Amino acid sequence: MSEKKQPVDEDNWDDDNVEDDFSNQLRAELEKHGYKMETS
Amino acid sequence: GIISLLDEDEPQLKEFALHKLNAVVNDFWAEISESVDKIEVLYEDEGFRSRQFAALVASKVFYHLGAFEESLNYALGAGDLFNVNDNSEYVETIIAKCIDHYTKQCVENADLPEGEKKPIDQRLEGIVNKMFQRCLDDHKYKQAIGIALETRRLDVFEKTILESNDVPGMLAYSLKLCMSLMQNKQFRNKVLRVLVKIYMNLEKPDFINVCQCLIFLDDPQAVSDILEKLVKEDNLLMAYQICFDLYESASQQFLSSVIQNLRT
Amino acid sequence: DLYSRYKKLQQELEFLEVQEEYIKDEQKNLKK
Amino acid sequence: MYEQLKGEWNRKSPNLSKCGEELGRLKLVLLELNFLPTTGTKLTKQQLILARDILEIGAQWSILRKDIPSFERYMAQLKCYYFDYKEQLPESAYMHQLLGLNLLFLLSQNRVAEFHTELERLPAKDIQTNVYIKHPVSLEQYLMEGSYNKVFLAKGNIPAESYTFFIDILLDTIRDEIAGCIEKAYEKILFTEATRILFFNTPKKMTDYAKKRGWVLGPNNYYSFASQQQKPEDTTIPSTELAKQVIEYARQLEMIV
Amino acid sequence: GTYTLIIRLRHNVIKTGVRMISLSYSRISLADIAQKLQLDSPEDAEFIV
Amino acid sequence: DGQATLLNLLLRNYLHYSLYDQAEKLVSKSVFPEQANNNEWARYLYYTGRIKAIQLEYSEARRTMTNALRKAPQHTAVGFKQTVHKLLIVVELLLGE
Repeated sequence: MSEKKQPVDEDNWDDDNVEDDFSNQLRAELEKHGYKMETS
Repeated sequence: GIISLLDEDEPQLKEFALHKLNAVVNDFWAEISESVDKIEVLYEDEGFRSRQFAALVASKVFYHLGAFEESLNYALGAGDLFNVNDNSEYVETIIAKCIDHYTKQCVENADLPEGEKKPIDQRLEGIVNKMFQRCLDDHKYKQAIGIALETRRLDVFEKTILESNDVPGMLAYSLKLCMSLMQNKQFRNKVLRVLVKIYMNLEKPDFINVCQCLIFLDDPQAVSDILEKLVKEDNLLMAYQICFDLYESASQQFLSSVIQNLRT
Repeated sequence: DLYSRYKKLQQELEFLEVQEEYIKDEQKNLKK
Repeated sequence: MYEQLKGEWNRKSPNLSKCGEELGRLKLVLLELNFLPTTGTKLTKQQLILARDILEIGAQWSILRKDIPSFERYMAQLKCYYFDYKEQLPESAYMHQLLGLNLLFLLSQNRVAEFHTELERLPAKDIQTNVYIKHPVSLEQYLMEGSYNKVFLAKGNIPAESYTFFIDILLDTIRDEIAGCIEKAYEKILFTEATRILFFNTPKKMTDYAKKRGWVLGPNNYYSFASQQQKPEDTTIPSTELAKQVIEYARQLEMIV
Repeated sequence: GTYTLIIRLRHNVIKTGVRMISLSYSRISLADIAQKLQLDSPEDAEFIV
Repeated sequence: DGQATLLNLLLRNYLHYSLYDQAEKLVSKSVFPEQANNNEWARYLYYTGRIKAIQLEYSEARRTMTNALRKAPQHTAVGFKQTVHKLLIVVELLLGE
């Protein structure tokens, strides 16, 4: 059983949705506020 | 790629096409399968040098599509170049069309051939008795006894009672077959009345089959006729089994009907 | 023989056809 | 060597009395040897390289007379000659600029599935080389999105050859395009912007579109007519189709099948 | 063996952009969306929309 | 089973050398063998799934991509499942979802 005749060759999902929205945005969003204190 | 050259108006390019539409007909069968079907255009275009070959390659190409009536009408309209080849894997493809459609046509022609009869092609009936001569000439007669029933034709069956096969009891046990597999009365009595006249025109006239057929047939005079042939022959020992199979297996009303033809 | 091998074998197709219609009838008749 | 042709092919003989003897000359190629792959006698190519050059120039002058249906006859024969895996010319100065020219006219023929199918043909010739045939796939690629002025920049860059017969159908396919999608939520536009986006400043072609459709000639005005009110608010068509579908529920709900 | 299908995704990319921004903002200049979508051209920002 | 395996094994380089032949597989009567032993049917729906994928019929493709995915066994050597796992959401990226 479980042969595959071969012609050719939680812990993760809510985290993965965090990656889905915040994939690469504001990773170290810690000092940008203190950088906007003088510009804003 | 030879699909492109179909706007030439020199028809010699079209016969160059059907030169390529027959021999390698399987790999571009994928290519032109449903796309272009201009066989009828040059097949009906009076630039003929392509008509009597044109319906052949259509009858090749539509086959694995199915289209058994398409390649069947083109099989009839394909002429001499079609049926000339039987050394292939294609004669089995076409007699399964034409012979089957012929005999299921001849079921209707056993129903009503008189009035609104169908335009039977002479090849549609011609490969029937041609392949039937292949049956008679290829030594097989347990089938040649059979296709003669399949065509629903009496006189070819009466014809092949005298063939390269003999009659020991051959063509007599075939009525033991046909009595078992017999469908109705209408086809039954027709063959039944015509075989038992050559049974009387046989060298040794069998009596039990001509009695059995006649009680299967309701002829209250022919048994008085061959009964007159056995009084004229004058042997009651052979005027015996014709008569006690008659008394045993006949009806009371049938004997009361045949009795006048006996006493007169 | 070979000639009876097809006619007597479609004979049980005619004989075969009626029975599913029969159990089709008894399928509702045993309910009602 | 049965050649008959080698004098008048390179000089322009525009639809003169070379075409009939040319087609019957190709018939004389056909009477000698089929345009078949000729896998046997590979050495012999008089039927392949010479007759292929004759058939590609015969494909070439077909566009000069606007012979649209017989163009793809010769051209389809050329593509089926590059179907031949035999060692010949891998390509020439014609295989790109003629095969993707067929892609460029089919790109206009408004058949995008047949436009994409051919991409098995040249997998490596797409972007990594062959800029002249990268130009039609990037071109129709720009016709996919709302890229419009960049298409006119590709009308500023026709690098391979003239491509005029195809960029004029590309003119017309812009004409009906924004002749159609001029009808959008375009609140009011003066006689400058939508005027000079396409082609026409002030001929009576603006009367041809402004009176063919609406957007009536006004006081520097493109009239935004927009009703979009009549066809909604139907329960009845849902009360017919949906009343059908409720019975279609109840069939496969109670009745045994 | 899929690069010729990968190459056509930018249509869907700009559909994602115009659906995202068109859903998000309500009254935005067309001389902002081309720069935020790095389109380099506000003259066809009317045209993609 | 000559109805079945003779069409994937027909397909296997016709896809890799495909163009218009696909329409032949559209008009093919033998698309169905109606039973193909849970694996030839399964990869069969994939081999015809990439047909509609490459010839641009998207939404019809992705459902037989999914149906071709959900009919594969409980074995670990899964390179073709690596392929359909990729191509199955290639076309969904073509469809936005």
